[PDB]
Amino acid sequence: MDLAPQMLRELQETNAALQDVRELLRQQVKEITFLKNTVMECDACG
Amino acid sequence: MDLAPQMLRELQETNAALQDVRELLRQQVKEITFLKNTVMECDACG
Amino acid sequence: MDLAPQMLRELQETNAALQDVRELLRQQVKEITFLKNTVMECDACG
Amino acid sequence: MDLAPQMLRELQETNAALQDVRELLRQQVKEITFLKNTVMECDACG
Amino acid sequence: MDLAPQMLRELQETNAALQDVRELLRQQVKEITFLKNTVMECDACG
Ligand SMILES: [Cl-]
Repeated sequence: MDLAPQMLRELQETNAALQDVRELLRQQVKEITFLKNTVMECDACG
Repeated sequence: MDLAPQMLRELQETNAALQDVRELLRQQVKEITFLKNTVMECDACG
Repeated sequence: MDLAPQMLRELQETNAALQDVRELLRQQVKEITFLKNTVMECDACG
Repeated sequence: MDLAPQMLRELQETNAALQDVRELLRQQVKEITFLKNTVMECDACG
Repeated sequence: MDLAPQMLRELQETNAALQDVRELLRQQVKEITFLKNTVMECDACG
């Protein structure tokens, strides 16, 4: 009653924030996999 | 009257995102664990 | 249909998902700390 | 019902926390990228 | 009369959980940054 539109707005914000977190992690996972491969192929390692 | 339908939609969307986040983190820890093991076996380190 | 109960269900699913996220992060921190300590003892390093 | 005010307060805290998380992840992606770029120009690797 | 008390409970638990995740992420950034420098001063890199 009356603040319901306020609650919905906060829900949309959380949703947007999660979208970001998600693109951030997909970017992170790709960099981490890059690191992995590279150390995996490091001469000095044997 | 109420915005239940809209709030539920946002909620469903949040959950879908979270499910992808949990899957991304699961994969990330795996890669990190693979990286860890590699380094431990890295000849130049000891 | 009255949507209250469905909303409550999504929230509980959010919580479950977040409890998984916390445990993943928790394990993740432990692996990266281990990796760090490992690199600190990498003889080819400094 | 009479719990709405407090529900909004919890929803707002969630968003504030989420923004912190987003901010920390963005910096994080930055540090991992620097790490990556360092492995690349690391004479003893590839 | 409603499901609010139960809804409030879930919301409160989401927040408690996010608190841990941001705390965990804060600790992780710190480890990573340290790893970053350590690698930055690794003799074997050139
Ligand atoms: Cl992370």
